[PDB]
Amino acid sequence: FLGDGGDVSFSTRGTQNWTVERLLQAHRQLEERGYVFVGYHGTFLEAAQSIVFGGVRARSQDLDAIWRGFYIAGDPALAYGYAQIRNGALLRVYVPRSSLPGFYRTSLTLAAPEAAGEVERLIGHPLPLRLDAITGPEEEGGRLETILGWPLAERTVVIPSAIPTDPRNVDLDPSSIPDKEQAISALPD
Amino acid sequence: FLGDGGDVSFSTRGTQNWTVERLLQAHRQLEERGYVFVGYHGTFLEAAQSIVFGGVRAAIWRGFYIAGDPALAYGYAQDQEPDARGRIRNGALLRVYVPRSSLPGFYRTSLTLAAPEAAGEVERLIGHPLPLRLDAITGPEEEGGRLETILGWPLAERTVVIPSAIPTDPRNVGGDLDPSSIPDKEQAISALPDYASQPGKPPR
Amino acid sequence: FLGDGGDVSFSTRGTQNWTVERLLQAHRQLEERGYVFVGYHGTFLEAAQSIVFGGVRAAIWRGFYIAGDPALAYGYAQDQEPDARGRIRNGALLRVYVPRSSLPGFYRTSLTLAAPEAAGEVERLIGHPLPLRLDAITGPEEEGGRLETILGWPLAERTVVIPSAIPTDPRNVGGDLDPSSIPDKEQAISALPDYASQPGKPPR
Amino acid sequence: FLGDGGDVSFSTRGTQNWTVERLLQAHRQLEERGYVFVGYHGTFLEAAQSIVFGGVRARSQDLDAIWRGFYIAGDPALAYGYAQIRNGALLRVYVPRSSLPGFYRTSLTLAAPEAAGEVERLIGHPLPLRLDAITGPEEEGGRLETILGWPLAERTVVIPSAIPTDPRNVDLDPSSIPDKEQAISALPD
Ligand SMILES: Nc1ncnc2c1ncn2[C@@H]1O[C@H](COP(=O)(O)O)[C@@H](O)[C@H]1O
Ligand SMILES: Nc1ncnc2c1ncn2[C@@H]1O[C@H](COP(=O)(O)O)[C@@H](O)[C@H]1O
Ligand SMILES: NC(=O)c1cccnc1
Ligand SMILES: NC(=O)c1cccnc1
Ligand SMILES: NC(=O)c1cccnc1
Ligand SMILES: NC(=O)c1cccnc1
Repeated sequence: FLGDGGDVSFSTRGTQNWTVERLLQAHRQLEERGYVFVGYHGTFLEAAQSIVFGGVRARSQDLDAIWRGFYIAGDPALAYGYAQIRNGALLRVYVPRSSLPGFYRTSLTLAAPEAAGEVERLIGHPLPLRLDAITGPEEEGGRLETILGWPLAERTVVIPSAIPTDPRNVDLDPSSIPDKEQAISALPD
Repeated sequence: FLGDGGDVSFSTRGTQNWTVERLLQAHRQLEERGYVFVGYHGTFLEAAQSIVFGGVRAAIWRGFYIAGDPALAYGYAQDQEPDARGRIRNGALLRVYVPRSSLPGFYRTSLTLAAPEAAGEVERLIGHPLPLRLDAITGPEEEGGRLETILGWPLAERTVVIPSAIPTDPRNVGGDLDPSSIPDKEQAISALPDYASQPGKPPR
Repeated sequence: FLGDGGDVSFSTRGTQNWTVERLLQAHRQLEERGYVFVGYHGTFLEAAQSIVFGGVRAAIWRGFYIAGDPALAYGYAQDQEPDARGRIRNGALLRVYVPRSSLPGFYRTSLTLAAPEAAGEVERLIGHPLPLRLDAITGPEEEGGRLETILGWPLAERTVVIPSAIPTDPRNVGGDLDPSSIPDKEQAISALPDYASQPGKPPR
Repeated sequence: FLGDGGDVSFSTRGTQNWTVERLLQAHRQLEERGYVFVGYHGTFLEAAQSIVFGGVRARSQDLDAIWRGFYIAGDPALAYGYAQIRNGALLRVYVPRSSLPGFYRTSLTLAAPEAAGEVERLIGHPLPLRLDAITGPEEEGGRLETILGWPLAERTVVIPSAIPTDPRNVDLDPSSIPDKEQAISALPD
């Protein structure tokens, strides 16, 4: 999914060997196989390492936590809110375009007790999310953050973003987001 | 993924807590969410148990093999060697599901994937050098005539596999599949998609 | 052969007086008498009408072609040339039945019947030089990957063919088969027999 | 179905190029394809010609005659009762071994009004016979003659018998029936 070229490597120095060029190619390949970008996921260096080269996996703990899921965000401004004291990495998250019917939206804010009831009505099954995703407001850096049920989360293809992080700003600077990626990043649900 | 109730388990006598009625529910639920069935996969009890509750985790031809015809998958639904305890007992058939959106990367050839020219023919449809990525290729099995499908590992690790309601016979390990032993309701829900035999033309 | 009631007829809009319910009855009746389903056959309205009410009447490869996968037979369920009146309109799919006792003469190869070595390979299973007599051979279609079956004329003229409940689309002549358009109840009754891939060993 | 060798030809002189040898081979082939011998059918020369080289076909007339069928008989003694004034031929009739479940037997004699009701009970549908066959007594040269519904009749494979006919005896002489064929000719139903 990386395309070709060198070895993508996360560093505080910056994601090694990753160009918006590479981005456009690996995005086009995914689009040709039915995948659609649903937002960003900001995390720290070795966690980025794991996800990209190992895949999104759940944690054999807390199996029944009601709001368990993999969080992402439409605007990297919000995603950017996540990274290590010492500098993280931003990733773009893809799902097959077919699962989009299972993405719901609510105005209540997620992971709060009064949203549980409403969210189960949308999802049509008691939580936690299974192959669903739910978006509701409650970001800060912007409203709107999305939770992916882990079964969906683990079947997404994840790749580095071209938006970089700064060891001085640990919010997000507009000027740093490549305009080519600005284009790639429109949203479905 | 597996519906309403009891905890499913793989036994030489049958899959515990699975019934066709439960399969119908599981299937509807997966369809309701964008999944389409593309075949059966046959294995031994242990591989079955973990794939179903651990998922499909992973050479030019490296991939995961499935089969649209349960009869072909049923030939692998057994221990092929005595195991730890010296047994060779039946296995189970699993049903494999992938997103409907992925269907454009499923091709079909009349070459046996062994045929000298298979590779370039497969790369020609796939559109990139081998291994299969989020692709799949269905062709006849050499020496048999039946069609076997190989999913590329990237695609395979992203499937949803649930148990089949078709039982393997323990009083007949190695046996052929009695067609009458397939539940009509399972037969009814197992049509397959039309794979492309010509290369991938770019989406809209 | 075709069940209870009305007189069946082939129309561009559909087969008149055929319903899945009627197909279930016809099928049960044929099964009750030793017939087993081995495939679909697609043609134009006129050939359809007469085969169904006149029977299958008749080179190394001379035979009657059928297909287990309705999608493949559906590609021939149309006029391939304008006809007398300059039309090219849809056709019909028929379901072909043969006696269960004849199944021992049904073989399977991974060679395309076109392949240079197909002939001897086919004669090797069949057990006599070509043409197929009361035999049949199923192999991949060249250029496609799907399996096509050829019954030998002697066998073919002794089949029982009834209408399928799968409609061909008149607003889409040449179209591919929407899988959803197959009645589940027809899908449910269309499993196929296991053909031999090894030569005929003599009966008891 | 003739095997190989020359050209089988019916003649008052006798069936040209047909040996019990040929018979055994063409019988073994049929047996290897699931066919089973159900009796004989005696008819005249050009009718034998038609059936063997053209196939058993019905006649587009009398479509609803209640007792319509193709008659055969277990013993050629009875079948022998049929041939032209001027000399016929005997044929052996084969059906797939799977249709045998649809062969019924009654004690009443067929093609008589009191058998209609009973026969429909056996056959399980109003006459005429469809893919059924019904055997009942009423031969003379022996009892027992069998009627084949035409749909079954037309899907039988028919071949010459080795028992010949005599232009002096137009009954059947025991001595004339080859003992090899005597063996081939056991009966199912
Ligand atoms: N391989 C992984 N798959 C998914 N999330 C992971 C993984 N490795 C690191 N992470 C991070 O772990 C958090 C997810 O774990 P959980 O605490 O169960 O939500 C997020 O911060 C992820 O960025
Ligand atoms: N090709 C034919 N198929 C069946 N029976 C025929 C045929 N040609 C001659 N026959 C004779 O015709 C009688 C059958 O015709 P039907 O009068 O309708 O019973 C029998 O004597 C048959 O021997
Ligand atoms: N960890 C993240 O990137 C994230 C993004 C949005 C909402 N919650 C968490
Ligand atoms: N294990 C299987 O079901 C199988 C099917 C087709 C080819 N190879 C293996
Ligand atoms: N007419 C048909 O259905 C057909 C099927 C397979 C091969 N050739 C023709
Ligand atoms: N025509 C015949 O050979 C025949 C044989 C037995 C009973 N009725 C007719």
